[PDB]
Amino acid sequence: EDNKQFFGRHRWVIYTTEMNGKNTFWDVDGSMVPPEWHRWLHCMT
Amino acid sequence: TRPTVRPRNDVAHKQLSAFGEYVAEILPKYVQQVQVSCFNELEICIHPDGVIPVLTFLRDHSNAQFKSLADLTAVDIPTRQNRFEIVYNLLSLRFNSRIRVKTYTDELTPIESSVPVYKAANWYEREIWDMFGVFFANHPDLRRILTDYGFEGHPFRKDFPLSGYVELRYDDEVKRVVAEPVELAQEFRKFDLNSPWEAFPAYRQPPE
Amino acid sequence: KKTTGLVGLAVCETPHERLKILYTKILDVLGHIPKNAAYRKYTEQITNEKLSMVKAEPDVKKLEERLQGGQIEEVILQAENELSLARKMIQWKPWEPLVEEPPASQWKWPI
Amino acid sequence: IPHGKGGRSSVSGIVATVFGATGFLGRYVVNHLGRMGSQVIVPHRCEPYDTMHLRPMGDLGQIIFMDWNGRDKDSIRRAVEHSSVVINLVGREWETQNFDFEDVFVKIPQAIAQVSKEAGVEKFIHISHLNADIKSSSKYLRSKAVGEKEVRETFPEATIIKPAEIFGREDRFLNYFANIRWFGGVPLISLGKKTVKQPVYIVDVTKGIINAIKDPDARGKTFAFVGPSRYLLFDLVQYVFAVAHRIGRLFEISPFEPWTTRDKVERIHTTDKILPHLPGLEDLGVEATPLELKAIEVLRRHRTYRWLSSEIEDVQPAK
Amino acid sequence: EYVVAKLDDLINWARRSSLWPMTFGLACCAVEMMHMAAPRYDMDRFGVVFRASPRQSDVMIVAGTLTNKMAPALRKVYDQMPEPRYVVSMGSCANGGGYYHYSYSVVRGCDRIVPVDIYVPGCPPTAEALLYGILQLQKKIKREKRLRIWYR
Amino acid sequence: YRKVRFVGRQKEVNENFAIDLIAEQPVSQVGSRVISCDGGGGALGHPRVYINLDKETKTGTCGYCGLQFRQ
Amino acid sequence: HPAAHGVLRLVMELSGEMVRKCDPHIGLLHRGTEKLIEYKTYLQALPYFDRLDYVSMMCNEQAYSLAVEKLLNIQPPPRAQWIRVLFGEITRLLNHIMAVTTHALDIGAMTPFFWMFEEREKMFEFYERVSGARMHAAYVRPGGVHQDLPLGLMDDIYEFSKNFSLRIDELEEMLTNNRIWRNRTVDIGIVTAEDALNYGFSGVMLRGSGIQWDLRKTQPYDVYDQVEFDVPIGSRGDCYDRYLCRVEEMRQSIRIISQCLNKMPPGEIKVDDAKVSPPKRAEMKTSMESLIHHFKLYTEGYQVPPGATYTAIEAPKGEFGVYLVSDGSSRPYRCKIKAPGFAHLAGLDKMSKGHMLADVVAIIGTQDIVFGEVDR
Amino acid sequence: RFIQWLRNWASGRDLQAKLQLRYQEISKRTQPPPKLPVGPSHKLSNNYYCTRDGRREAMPPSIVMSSSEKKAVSPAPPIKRWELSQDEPY
Amino acid sequence: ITVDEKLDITTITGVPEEHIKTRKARIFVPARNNMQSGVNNTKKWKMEFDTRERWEN
Amino acid sequence: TYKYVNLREPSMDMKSVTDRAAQTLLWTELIRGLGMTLSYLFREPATINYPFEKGPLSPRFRGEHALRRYPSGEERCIACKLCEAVCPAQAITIEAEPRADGSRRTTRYDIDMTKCIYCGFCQEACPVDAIVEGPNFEFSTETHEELLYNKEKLLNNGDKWEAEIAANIQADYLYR
Amino acid sequence: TSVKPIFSRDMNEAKRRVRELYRAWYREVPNTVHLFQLDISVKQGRDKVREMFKKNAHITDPRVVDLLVIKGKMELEETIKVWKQRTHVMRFFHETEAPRPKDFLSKFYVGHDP
Ligand SMILES: NC(=O)c1ccc[n+]([C@@H]2O[C@H](COP(=O)([O-])OP(=O)(O)OC[C@H]3O[C@@H](n4cnc5c(N)ncnc54)[C@H](OP(=O)(O)O)[C@@H]3O)[C@@H](O)[C@H]2O)c1
Ligand code: SF4
Ligand code: SF4
Ligand code: SF4
Ligand SMILES: [Zn+2]
Repeated sequence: EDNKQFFGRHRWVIYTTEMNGKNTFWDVDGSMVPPEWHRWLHCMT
Repeated sequence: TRPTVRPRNDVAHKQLSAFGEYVAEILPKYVQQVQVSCFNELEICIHPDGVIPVLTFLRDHSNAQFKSLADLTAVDIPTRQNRFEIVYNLLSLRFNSRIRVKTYTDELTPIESSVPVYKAANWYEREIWDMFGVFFANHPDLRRILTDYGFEGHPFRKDFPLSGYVELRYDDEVKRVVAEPVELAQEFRKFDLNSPWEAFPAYRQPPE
Repeated sequence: KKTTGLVGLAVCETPHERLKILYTKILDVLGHIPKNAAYRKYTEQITNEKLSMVKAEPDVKKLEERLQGGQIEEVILQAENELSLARKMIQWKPWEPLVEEPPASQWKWPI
Repeated sequence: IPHGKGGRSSVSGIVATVFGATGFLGRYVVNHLGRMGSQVIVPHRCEPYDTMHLRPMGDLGQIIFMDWNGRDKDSIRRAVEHSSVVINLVGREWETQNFDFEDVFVKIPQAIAQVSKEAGVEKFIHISHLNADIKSSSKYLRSKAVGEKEVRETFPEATIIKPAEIFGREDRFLNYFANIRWFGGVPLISLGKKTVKQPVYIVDVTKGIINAIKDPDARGKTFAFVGPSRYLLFDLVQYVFAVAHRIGRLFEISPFEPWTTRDKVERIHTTDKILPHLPGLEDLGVEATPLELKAIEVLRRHRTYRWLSSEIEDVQPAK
Repeated sequence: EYVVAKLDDLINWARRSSLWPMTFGLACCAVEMMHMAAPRYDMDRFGVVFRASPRQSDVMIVAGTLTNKMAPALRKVYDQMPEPRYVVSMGSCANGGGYYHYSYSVVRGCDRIVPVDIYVPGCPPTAEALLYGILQLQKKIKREKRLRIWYR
Repeated sequence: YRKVRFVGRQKEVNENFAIDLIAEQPVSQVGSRVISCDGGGGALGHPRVYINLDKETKTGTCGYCGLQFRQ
Repeated sequence: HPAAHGVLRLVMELSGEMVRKCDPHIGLLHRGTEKLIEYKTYLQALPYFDRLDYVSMMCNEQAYSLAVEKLLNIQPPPRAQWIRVLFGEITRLLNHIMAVTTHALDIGAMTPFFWMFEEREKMFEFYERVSGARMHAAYVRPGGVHQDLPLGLMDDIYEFSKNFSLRIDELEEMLTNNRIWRNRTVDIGIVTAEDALNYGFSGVMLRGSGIQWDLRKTQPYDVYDQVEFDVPIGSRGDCYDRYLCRVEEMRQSIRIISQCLNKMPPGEIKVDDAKVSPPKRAEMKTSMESLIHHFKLYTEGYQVPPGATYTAIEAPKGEFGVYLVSDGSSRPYRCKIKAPGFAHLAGLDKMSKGHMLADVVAIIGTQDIVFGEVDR
Repeated sequence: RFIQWLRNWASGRDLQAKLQLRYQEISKRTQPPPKLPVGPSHKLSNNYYCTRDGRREAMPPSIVMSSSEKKAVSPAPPIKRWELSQDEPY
Repeated sequence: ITVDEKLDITTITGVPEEHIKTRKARIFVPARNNMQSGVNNTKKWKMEFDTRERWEN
Repeated sequence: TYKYVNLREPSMDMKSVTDRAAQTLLWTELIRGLGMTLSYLFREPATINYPFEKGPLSPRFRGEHALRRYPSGEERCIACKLCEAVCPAQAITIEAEPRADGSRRTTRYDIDMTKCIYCGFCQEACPVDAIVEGPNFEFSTETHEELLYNKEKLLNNGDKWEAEIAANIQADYLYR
Repeated sequence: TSVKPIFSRDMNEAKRRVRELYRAWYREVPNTVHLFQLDISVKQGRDKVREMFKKNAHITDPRVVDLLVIKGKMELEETIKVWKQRTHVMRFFHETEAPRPKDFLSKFYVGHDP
């Protein structure tokens, strides 16, 4: 979470490797997130 | 009565009462009923022979200009012994007032078109032909607007069931895009919402 | 002035005597309509109150008040086309009594 | 069991299973089964994209896709378990550089005459050709006769079909001609002796099946498809140039899908108008279509407007 | 082999490096696509340039609502597109027609005309569930044309 | 006849059931005549209904509440 | 392609280079609208007015709710009127961003499209925070606003609307004193006569050419008399001086927003008498009389007395009128919509003759034609 | 810096109303639990239906229709003209 | 004028397809869903058509 | 009232014509106009980097559907038939049955995700507070045979999160 | 019958009007067969027209015949010009649609009383 010097691009995430049967790093679909950061990544609270 | 109830005024309820009193007094060949709407609007029933003159009386005058045609529409009504209902609507730009012209009709009886009086009703009259089948006489260009090239139902009337007859599809049997009989994948349930006890006592029909 | 307000009209040219011709141009026609109509009974009344205010007083601006047309070129056009109504008013006969009453149950709305 | 109109979105009882169904013959069948509406389980070999033009035929949940190699047993024993009929049209033209081509018409129609037969299917159907004869022709034309004979051992009642030669819309038979804009037009072989065969129209062969698919009582009674009116001449090749006025392959090109400097030049001129005691098309009614009505359509080269059609043939003799 | 199936790690990467969409902006899902070309969730320069001509495009995007009087003009335009063509329908009216599913003048579904790959649901999908839609289309490209000519 | 649509599709179905997950509740006891159950917390859950608990052998889970309620 | 992104097939028997005959074809998006409202109730058929334009969201449903309150004899409560103006005069900063950008994209200027939509996304944020959703919000009801707007939006409209007059100070330097765009638009499509009123036009392509009139200060809506502003007029009768209404109305809409933040009375939102509004969720959950008016107001609708009506508001390109015949029960009779595009586009055939073909694409952008609204 | 005043020699100069609100003066959240009152005749002993009556109003009053020195009265007094709005009318 | 009096029975055709001779209509007075007791549901003659098959999708 | 725009004559003297004839001929406009207003490229671009960064939303957002349940499970639905009577698009398809314990429940529950016009009329008609428009726009399946929802999809889709949903409704039930 | 007619008066101007437009359609069969690039035989297009006019010969009334004229007069706008893109014309020739039984015993196997 950035230094409060942005908005919209101030909550960036990183993916790593193979959540539940994926490739190394060359398949990131964006639906891998846990259903708790939906309350956070989308700036909803 | 209270808050959250519309306040009326007797000013416009008296002026629009008094104004259109003498639209039945000075053309009593055509006008056969005039009634005042409770929300300060005017309706005036006109025999379909007076389709052109009572517009033409209004169209230019010193006391009632009504130079803007806002809305031409049409309503169909079964059980009337004369089906449809043509409703004209005009705007007094000098005076800020409204008046509606309600002319009844039938299917086969033509109506003299209001093309020469207002050139606004060119497209408002090709349309009504497509949607009901009223044949407006001597129209300078009568055509097929808002429908496909294959409809023969005039669909906005009560005899055309909601989904059509001609549900379309594609096939590779040659190359074409071809019609079919209608084939739904759900019933379109028809609910029943008309509840008894006759909640409105003022508008009550005569007993018989 | 050079702008007549409403574009499509033109300042050409003379007020105060272009009008008073066109009122009395209609008054000759207004006498012809066979007098039992209420149409003559009102239309004679609206032109006389007009012209008695019109003829003949400066300014151009003062004629705009007390005769509630728009600007002066458009005040011409309120009376210019009432002539074109008037000669049509002889042709059909609004003053005759009523024809072809609808069949006694048509204007009864809640079915 | 059936219900309602058979226009679309009905049930119609049958649950087919149509193998192949990507080529010119197999595709046009499934179009008429995606109308009356039925679980037409179509499996395909190795083609995800090349079958995409097949999906607006099955309404919603009518068709279903599976992958299968063909030589392995259970890959064709998994789709044949829930079925009513199953028809076969698998095969190709020339021997490939991976397969063997011999038992592909012997073991592979038998690999789906395996426990498929046992599991409870009925009305299993194979195909034939009007020229496949065990006399010494050809490497493809015979060894189809092995498939006429060596696969007949299992399923002693099939109604194997024996259609005529086909002219159609996207075919290869007639289209092998008029694609010979080339350094010369060489006929086979500068002679008009036995030309021509019976070019039956592809809508009739796909109408014969769907009248046989609930006939009933057509099992074991093999059929042979009548052609047009009536025989034809060598004038055909002149008639093709009369009105013409002179999938999943690769990424750039497939370097070998050839015109086959082999048996293929004589795989079509061996005619053998076979037994007229076969029942075989009109009793599988009702269909009888000429050539001179449907000849304008599929022949299409660079004039594209002006045809001025008057070219015809008498019968020809031995009519 | 290892020689041939390596080559579709380029061609099936070249085919997904630059898609050129035609769009059919017909109704309200036109505008909520134009905000994706607006530089907030900027559509271009994440791989995929915006609109071109019907002769040059790869992957068309149907939006809006297909009536009867647009049904032949769709299928004609679908023909001119090249061989590696794909169809995406956005909008909840190219999925079975939103509402107006029961009124006479709507082709009920837009799969009944063309074969469509990725369905995206929502009255207007928020240009946020459409980048997730096309990033499903790039993940669809894991196919190969090798091991087809090299198997059979 | 119907089971071919999930050949190689794993047939995703529910795992827990609430057909009977009522019974693991320690059914509440009060020693009174009528009790309220706006169950699930205030301003959420089903509306407040008053149940008579005098008989064999429980309130009746309110009609809404599901949870076995008694004295 | 995109002359309105794939609609409007028109035939042009062009006289050499000039057009002199032009007759378009509509009906490529017809959908069967007015047939289909007869089979719904009043509250249930409300989100098919929101989809009747595209870009006006709260300007439609402002002229449906006001056309049903008349039939009911109910006024909205006082806070419910200063919400409708804060939205009904914030969609007039959306319908005028599009008419001055996509017009200038058909002509060929690239950036002011991108320069404004990057800024426009600060304002589709504001729908989501109040209603719940992105564009089509079912928010206005026939008894006022659905629910209250959250704690906020007055430190966020105020930060926004104090910095919009610089963004509209960019288009003045892009377009107005620009020469090439002035050359593309002067004295083009001059329909100015009283055939430009015989055709029954609504606003701009009126008042931008002559006749000063609009239905916001010659008729009332709401508590809307209590604001002050002026109505921009045009001098000559062409596109460049009906362009300049749309630039000038956006400056005057900032004045009606800044006058609206100061005046909102705290109070209720829904109409109180509960035969029209549903009650609170914390009210239908304790008392008994609240379900019978929550349940039965969702199986059947209201009961509205019979008799026709008509109305008109000032939609940001014209009018929006409803002729809503109600029979007397929960499902209405005919509901005829009046929208522009019947007036604004029947009067193109007069407007186009004499000029080039490349003048014709310059004409159409100034009427701000939005289809699905030619479904009138 | 040199890239700062180059933006001040071109297109005016703002530096305060930047396009992105990504910087400061951006509102974070809101704290309190909201409470909303119910005012217009919600209470008892006077506030009461049959005085509240938001419906049940009569039919449109018809005027004399089928089955006197009138001064030709207009529907309304005509529209008086407008001002010219002294902010910057030209 | 040209009012051309005569008498000929008005019958229209062309608009539906084949459902003229296949379907007999039915005019009835609806009668009071008996679980309640309000009689506003009466007082209007209606018509209603035949019912046909409803299979399962 | 009024306002007049583009109603002004030129000055037409000796001085200001050279002010205008410096414009047409030597371009005092069109460089001072738009060789400077454009560049002005020196601002920071505002691009959401989508697979990692995501955009702002609001706790009343509309999206994927769900069916909640009580503390320890009861399948909060009671099949009272209102969420199906005010769908404007007639998506919901409920068929109840008296379940064996005595409390009534659903058997089949079907929501099309294509006829779903995304009102929020199911969300607010429910008395027992069950069916909730949940805040996740994750979608984009590849077959029309899939977007038809059953009952036992929605519960799975409604118990993949309830930490997401119940944080939203507790913030927002105070208004409605 | 107190209603003015459309075009005709009584049975004679009408039944020369309907014979007028038949000579238009008989002329404008072999034009559209190449104006749309459709490949059938030209005698098919003439058979459909002489089929279509015999359909309506049960009329005993004027201004009903005149109503059918207006529909028949209108189609020569679209058909003689190019407004139907090859597909709205070919709907008169039901090539795709399966044959109906129209005999009693074949209905009884398939279909619950159509
Ligand atoms: N009755 C006639 O007049 C006639 C004429 C010519 C040929 N035939 C034969 O009758 C059938 C008609 O087929 P067609 O006209 O549509 O042409 P086709 O190109 O042979 O299509 C038949 C399908 O079989 C597939 N295929 C080839 N080898 C296969 C294998 N080992 N396993 C699985 N599939 C294989 C082919 O490619 P894919 O594997 O990619 O699917 C093709 O899709 C064929 O068997 C053909 O050889 C008949
Ligand atoms: S239903 Fe959806 S796709 Fe159709 S117009 Fe409305 S928002 Fe657009
Ligand atoms: S959520 Fe409410 S409306 Fe929907 S089925 Fe359950 S109880 Fe009925
Ligand atoms: S969002 Fe609206 S249309 Fe969709 S299922 Fe819920 S109530 Fe029905
Ligand atoms: Zn409880």
